[PDB]
Amino acid sequence: DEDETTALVCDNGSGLVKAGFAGDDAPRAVFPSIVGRPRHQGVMVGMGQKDSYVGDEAQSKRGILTLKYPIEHGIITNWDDMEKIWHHTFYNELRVAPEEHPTLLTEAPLNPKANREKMTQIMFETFNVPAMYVAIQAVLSLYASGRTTGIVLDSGDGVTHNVPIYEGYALPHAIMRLDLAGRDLTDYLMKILTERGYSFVTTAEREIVRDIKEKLCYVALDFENEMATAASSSSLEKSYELPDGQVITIGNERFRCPETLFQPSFIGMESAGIHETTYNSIMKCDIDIRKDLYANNVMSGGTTMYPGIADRMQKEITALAPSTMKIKIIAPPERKYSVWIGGSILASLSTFQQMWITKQEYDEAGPSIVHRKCF
Amino acid sequence: DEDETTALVCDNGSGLVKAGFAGDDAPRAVFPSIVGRPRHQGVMVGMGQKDSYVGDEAQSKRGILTLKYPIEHGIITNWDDMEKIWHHTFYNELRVAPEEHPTLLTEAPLNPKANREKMTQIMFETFNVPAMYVAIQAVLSLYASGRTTGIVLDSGDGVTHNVPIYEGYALPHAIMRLDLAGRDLTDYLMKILTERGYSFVTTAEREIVRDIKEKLCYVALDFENEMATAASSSSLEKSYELPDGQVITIGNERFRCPETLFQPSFIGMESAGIHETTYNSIMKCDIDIRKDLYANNVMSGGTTMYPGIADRMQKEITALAPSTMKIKIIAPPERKYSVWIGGSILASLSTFQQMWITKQEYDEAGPSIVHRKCF
Amino acid sequence: DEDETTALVCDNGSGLVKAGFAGDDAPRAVFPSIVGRPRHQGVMVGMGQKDSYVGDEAQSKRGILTLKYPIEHGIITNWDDMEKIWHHTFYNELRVAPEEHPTLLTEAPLNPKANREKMTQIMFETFNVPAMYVAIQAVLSLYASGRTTGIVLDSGDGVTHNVPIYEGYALPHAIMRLDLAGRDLTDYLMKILTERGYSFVTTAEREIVRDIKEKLCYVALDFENEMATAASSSSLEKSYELPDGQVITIGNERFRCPETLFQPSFIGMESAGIHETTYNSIMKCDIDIRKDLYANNVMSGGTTMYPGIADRMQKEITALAPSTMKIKIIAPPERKYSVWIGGSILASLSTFQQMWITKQEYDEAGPSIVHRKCF
Amino acid sequence: DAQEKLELAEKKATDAEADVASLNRRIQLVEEELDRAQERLATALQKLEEAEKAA
Ligand SMILES: Nc1ncnc2c1ncn2[C@@H]1O[C@H](COP(=O)(O)OP(=O)(O)O)[C@@H](O)[C@H]1O
Ligand SMILES: Nc1ncnc2c1ncn2[C@@H]1O[C@H](COP(=O)(O)OP(=O)(O)O)[C@@H](O)[C@H]1O
Ligand SMILES: Nc1ncnc2c1ncn2[C@@H]1O[C@H](COP(=O)(O)OP(=O)(O)O)[C@@H](O)[C@H]1O
Repeated sequence: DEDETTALVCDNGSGLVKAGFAGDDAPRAVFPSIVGRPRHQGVMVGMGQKDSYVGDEAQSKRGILTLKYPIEHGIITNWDDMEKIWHHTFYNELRVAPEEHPTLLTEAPLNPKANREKMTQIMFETFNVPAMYVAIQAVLSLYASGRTTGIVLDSGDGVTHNVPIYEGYALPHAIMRLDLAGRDLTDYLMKILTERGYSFVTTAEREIVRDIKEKLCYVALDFENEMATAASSSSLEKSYELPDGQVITIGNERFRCPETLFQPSFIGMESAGIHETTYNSIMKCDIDIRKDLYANNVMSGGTTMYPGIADRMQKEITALAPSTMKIKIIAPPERKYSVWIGGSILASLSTFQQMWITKQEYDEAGPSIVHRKCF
Repeated sequence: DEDETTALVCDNGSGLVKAGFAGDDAPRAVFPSIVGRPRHQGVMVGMGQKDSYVGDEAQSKRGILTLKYPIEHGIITNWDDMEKIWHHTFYNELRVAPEEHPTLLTEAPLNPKANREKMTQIMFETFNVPAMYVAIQAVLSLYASGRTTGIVLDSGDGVTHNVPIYEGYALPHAIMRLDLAGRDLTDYLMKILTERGYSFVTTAEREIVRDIKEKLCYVALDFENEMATAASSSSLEKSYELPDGQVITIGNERFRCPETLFQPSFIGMESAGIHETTYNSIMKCDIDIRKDLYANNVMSGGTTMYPGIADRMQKEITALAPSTMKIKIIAPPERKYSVWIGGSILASLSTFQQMWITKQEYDEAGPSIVHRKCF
Repeated sequence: DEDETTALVCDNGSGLVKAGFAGDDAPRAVFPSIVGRPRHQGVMVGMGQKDSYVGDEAQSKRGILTLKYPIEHGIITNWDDMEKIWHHTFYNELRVAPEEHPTLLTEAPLNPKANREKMTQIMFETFNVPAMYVAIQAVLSLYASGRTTGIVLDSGDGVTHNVPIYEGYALPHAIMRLDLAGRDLTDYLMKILTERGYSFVTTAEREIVRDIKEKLCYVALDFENEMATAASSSSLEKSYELPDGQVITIGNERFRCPETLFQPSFIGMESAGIHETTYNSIMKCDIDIRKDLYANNVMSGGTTMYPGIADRMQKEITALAPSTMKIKIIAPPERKYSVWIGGSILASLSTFQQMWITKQEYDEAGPSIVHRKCF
Repeated sequence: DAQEKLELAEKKATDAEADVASLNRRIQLVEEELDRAQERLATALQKLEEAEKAA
């Protein structure tokens, strides 16, 4: 339905896919990274029932479906399901497809090599894209934030990367890969809500919990004070209506789940916590770099939407950082949608038009070309 | 359990602690420089379980422990964990109580002063050792190798000190200290194994990668040609059995890891490599010294056990060195254990019996005495 | 912006380049003698970013650059980097094209011939300067300091030249060129700051140590008594602010480094120190010269900017000198700038206009003409 | 509209705050240069006392 001869952009994780076309400042639509399948045998005639559901179809019908997510902590392994997700995304809902447009897909800086190779290959071989470019989420996070310099706290669905860039250059030894993201926070909340008498086991139930979390949970500027009160009084509880007519209230659990980011030990993870990983991405860089990264701590990805996270992360780093120097967190409304936006910026910059793999070079070289042309 | 009041020698690196008694040709036991602590909540009652595990205990029970190293880049910062390691090392496994034996410890000449001062203080005040002596790795390496003259390039776990000695004399203006060591080579390997689909981020995983490195990696005498085929075919891969039944193979990662010794830029360090630092330590010595140091290039420390390292280092110096001069590398099987062996040699030399600090002088002066009596 | 074809004047060392116009009393701009190069891989695009940075550009962007200088111990070995430094110096900060202005460059009296020859060639062939004149740094120091007679003690970044002049004439047999300089002091200080626990091994760190030295260090008059208290109490320590907000305190290191000038053995140099070396230049001169040189020891260059240096040198020289004789040191505020200033003076004097190599004589003879026309 | 006015007011606050901070940086840079000018003045005056004393 679109007639603008621009690039297309998609951010694909273990939870959601943000997508639209390059040159704008927002995705046109956001789809779940889901291929749904019926988990029941139909009995009655005229009950519909699809063999497969894609994206929002899978999420909307989830009460009777098993929901599969193709991306594992940042890597696409089920490329067949991503092809279905991308077809729906582009052809059915965004109303624009790669066949007539160059396409940019994103990944984390240390994401296994197979991910960028398959993203490049599927757009060229199943979507017939005229050109490709696999982007680094850290690059996109700073473009969308108005920075060339800063720490990218790309807290996604399956992984948080924690990666510094200075004057447009990578500082890779200072990357603190962390196995804690929005999907793990959802799983933890399912377990602590089970402790409150509301067990959540199935994937439809996981989606209910993700909705509860996104609307009711927060990290808190001061965890211990919120905890002591919330664990002692109903005045700190918040109600949510479950899609069966039950009402669930959440007290200190409302923040204990989100707290996992600062205390990963809550889910059995071996990690110093998001504020120390942020601190180390700054501290492991050279001393004439450190000061600029402290002043430019940039949030991207989701989980950045928890109340108290932009104020808390600044508090936790300034408390570890030396005095006089100003420590600042950048946390715009483009929060969680900023990687897509950065993709739009990179794809459309004139300074990037020589970075695209055309369907010339690709056909002669094959998918290994991504390591010659992208990064 | 010993029948003579010989000195004890304990080589406390940032990696492992080699220890035994003076006068021998090997440590009697090797312990990791580790104190381990549980990162899980106990479930069962009456299970024993320690608050902390020491040395080989820390590795034996590591499945649920986070393992910390008290020594960072060669310097002790956690003296409490050092005391635990030493007590275990000396009293439980080596069976030598320091109270009845003088003790020799080892360190780089540019290792910050707190290291030699704190080690001296602990052996005199918590172990009641009758005497102490903190020895220098360059001295210890030349004794172990049968030399009085040469360059000691200790490519150990912590920091590389690169120190030239001629006719038993230090040539300190020619010391090139490099912030590159075996621990960083391991970290590089973990990131590139992540690129191949094997993500190792927790302690058990880190200790495993170190073991994989030790058995599978090699330097290559031509990085680019070796990579051209390692990156193209399985014929240059080597397998390793992971503790859980899974397997891993390593391709160009097998040599890219040790390559950081020749290319420190791989981990973000501003350096041309261990062969340039070796070259400069020879070159910065007087002109009548240079010829003897070229012919006596001594490899020491661990990582000297990567296949091809002894030969590549001779090639790299020969390529920088003037013609006519003979360039030669010394690389005995007493590699990685050379600092401990040098300690054994030195502690027992008649020429060294006047170098010991007794526990008289120690109390009159305090631990700062190490800077006047040892080095 | 000038209303006359005044000569351009530049004083180019291994440290910094001071530049301006003849007839002024200070340089118009000072640059480090540095061309910087990025040591990191660019990740973002449309970031600007140069292949190389020059002078202050190299310093401002130093957090990610390796910084190299073209001048070693007083001689330019990398003319390409000096060409870039001069182009920037002349066209961007001095706002002048040398094509319309004659240029005065400087070198030490015993500096290898290639320096003055290459400098002459580049200014005539790449800048098309109408004339050239390579000055004696000692001459320039004497004019700026108000003397015709004395020992020029430049003690610069490269070398200490120690050159006696009487009635405006060289006494070359008595020049004690010494390989003891400001760049060795920077190296020594970082080794002793390493002893204190602060590692300085990268370029940014090296330049920071240079800045620490310049602001915190001194020689004083009595090393042993100063050390007796500096080594015993924090009351003689001074804090230096590192760029990331952290601090380093420096104690007896504050003077142990500067002490190298009186004790060169601290950096492995076979020398009696600057006070004895100054004395020897006087002693190698005739007795009817010596009386005027003793009374006129004159400081120039740099490192002569250490507190207590003019007063300690007078004490140390008078202690070697014959009795009755008056020993005095001239140490003007025109310190560190006096060689450049002398360049401005020599160029503005009418007594110097016949000394220029014209761009006629130059092309007929070639750059070797400098050895017939300058000194 | 409340939300756009809010994004604009929040932006105004963000930019105004970016400037509260840029102003505080300039204020501290200038106050620091001022204190330093005053430290250097006190020093210049002390060194003036040394120069007058020298006189
Ligand atoms: N209101 C919110 N509260 C808490 N967490 C959130 C909120 N919004 C987003 N997040 C988390 O972030 C995830 C989506 O963010 P996003 O970074 O765009 O994922 P991706 O990079 O894979 O596209 C969700 O799974 C959710 O767990
Ligand atoms: N075959 C091998 N391959 C690669 N690295 C090795 C090998 N053997 C030892 N090293 C490494 O050398 C380091 C040991 O340092 P070491 O010199 O023994 O310190 P210390 O003298 O105090 O014992 C560890 O990082 C270890 O992994
Ligand atoms: N306060 C100071 N303390 C220590 N060293 C100094 C001080 N001031 C100048 N020097 C040193 O002197 C050198 C600069 O000398 P300079 O004469 O300006 O070089 P050039 O001869 O090329 O003009 C540098 O190494 C600088 O660090």
